[PDB]
Amino acid sequence: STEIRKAIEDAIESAPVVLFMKGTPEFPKCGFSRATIGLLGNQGVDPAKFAAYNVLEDPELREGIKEFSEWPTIPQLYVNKEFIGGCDVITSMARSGELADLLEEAQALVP
Repeated sequence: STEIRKAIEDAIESAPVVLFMKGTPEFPKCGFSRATIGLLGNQGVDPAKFAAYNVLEDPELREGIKEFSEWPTIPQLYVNKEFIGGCDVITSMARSGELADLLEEAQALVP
């Protein structure tokens, strides 16, 4: 819908690093959403350059981001408006070091 597409665009432009997740950073849903929040914390992502949105109680946004990203699972990471991936990709990139490089180059890490 017009509203959902606008919502998604607004969400992804709201910060250099954006996470669609189950729960919130304060109350993250156990499982892959909480793990991914912790992973981003360990990476040193600057909270001032980060935004997260809870799809867990927002069925329209949940379905919307899955269609938009062409990816069916949550959480999903966007950096500078680009889809980076769901959890497997995020975690793999963290392990290999591509995530750190990406976040550094996006100037999204704490000083």
